Amino acid sequence: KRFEVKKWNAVALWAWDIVVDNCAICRNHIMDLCIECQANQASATSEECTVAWGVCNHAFHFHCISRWLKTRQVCPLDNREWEFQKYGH
Amino acid sequence: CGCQFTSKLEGMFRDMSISNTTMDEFRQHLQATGVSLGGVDLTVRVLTTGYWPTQSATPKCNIPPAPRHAFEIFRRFYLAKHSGRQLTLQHHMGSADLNATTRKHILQVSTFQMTILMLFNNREKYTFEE
Amino acid sequence: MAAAVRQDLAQLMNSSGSHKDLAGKYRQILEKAIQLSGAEQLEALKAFVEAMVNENVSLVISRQLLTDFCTHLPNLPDSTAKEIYHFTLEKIQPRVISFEEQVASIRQHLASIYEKEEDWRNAAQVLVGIPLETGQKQYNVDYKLETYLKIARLYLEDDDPVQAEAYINRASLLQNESTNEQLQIHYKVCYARVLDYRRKFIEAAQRYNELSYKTIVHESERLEALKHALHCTILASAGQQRSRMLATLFKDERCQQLAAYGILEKMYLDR
Ligand SMILES: [Zn+2]
Ligand SMILES: [Zn+2]
Ligand SMILES: [Zn+2]
Repeated sequence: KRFEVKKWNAVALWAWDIVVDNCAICRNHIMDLCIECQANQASATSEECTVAWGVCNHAFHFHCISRWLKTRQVCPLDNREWEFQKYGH
Repeated sequence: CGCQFTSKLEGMFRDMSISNTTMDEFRQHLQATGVSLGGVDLTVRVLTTGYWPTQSATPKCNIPPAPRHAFEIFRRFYLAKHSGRQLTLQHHMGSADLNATTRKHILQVSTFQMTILMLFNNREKYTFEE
Repeated sequence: MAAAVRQDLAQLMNSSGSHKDLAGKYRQILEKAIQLSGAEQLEALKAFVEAMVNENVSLVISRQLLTDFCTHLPNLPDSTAKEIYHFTLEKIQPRVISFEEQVASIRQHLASIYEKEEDWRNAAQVLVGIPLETGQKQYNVDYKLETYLKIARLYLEDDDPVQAEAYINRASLLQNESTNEQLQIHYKVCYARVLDYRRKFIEAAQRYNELSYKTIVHESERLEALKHALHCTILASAGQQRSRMLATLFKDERCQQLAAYGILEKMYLDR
């Protein structure tokens, strides 16, 4: 051949995916509503119960983390202050 | 300045340290197992999306066959001994050293012209449509 | 005459010419191999697969002829063309990143054919192998939803729903992106089933009851979904949530038509 490649320095990005698991506050799942949505409210009409992503890349139900923010505000998996970087999956 | 905006930057250069340290493990695998023509000379880099933003769109162009084997080997290794995370390939990053051939002068393509030159090697006399 | 076909493929690989002429000549060779039968046809098609995956052959030449090879395959009965399905699936590996549409078609065909021979075990594993996560070939949200739904349904029939939970997981991830309502209805039925299987009888009854008051679902399927809701409610944990569902199920007149109508009637009225 006329042109042959010898060296290559590509950058391979990695991202934690399949982040399905469990909203550890509600202990039901990362999705499929929460304890405050399958045991508390019955109507569940015009409702949401999304996910809640923080700066430390942790994931919980929006309902579960918001209620947890009443007393404590320190993201019980660490001591980070848990900024709200995203909602939903 | 503070934490929130600045800590993201301090993680970018930290991931640059992550890249070479991850390659230190990769280099250890290179010392143990020899690589064939698909993998003659590779220095791949591993970064985290939590600090380094996407350039424009992370495109999905094709790959030349020799880099195809090299990326396949690295992806297979990363999915075997580093399970729990899958890699995404992109073209808007990196470089290359294209050995051309009166002497043998190695060119340089920044992972943009690799696809174009590879098609030329397969067959010359192309155009914008090709 | 498989050796002659292989020799023709090898000679055509080293030939130089326009892409259209090469594609036509290869297509004629493929048609001749299809006209064969028995082991001769199997070896001829195996050589055809080997030629397509060869590096020298152009990608456009490779991608379409493999697609055309795949299209003629369902015509051949359920037999010899399946050891080549495994052969072709493993063959696509150096260029598995180049194209995944043919791999997707083969896996979908293989899963359905495995589904024919009462095999939800191997059909699941084959269809798991799909790289839906990639997104390079941006599988339309329905297709990823359809594939994830099929794996979950296959994993439901043999009942190993440790992965089916993890597959109904990624199914709902893409679910709130899709458009097709019938696919959404088919999803909610499967999701309601998944709740019924694992331990979520009370949650399955809620999902079944929500799906019971639908219009596009067949009246027989609507009655069947409600019948599952009644069965799930009876089998659910006896508590406040179950009592409310029992009260709700004591309203449908199509509950009365069911044979278990007496069962919840004694249940809710207290006995
Ligand atoms: Zn929760
Ligand atoms: Zn909630
Ligand atoms: Zn945290």
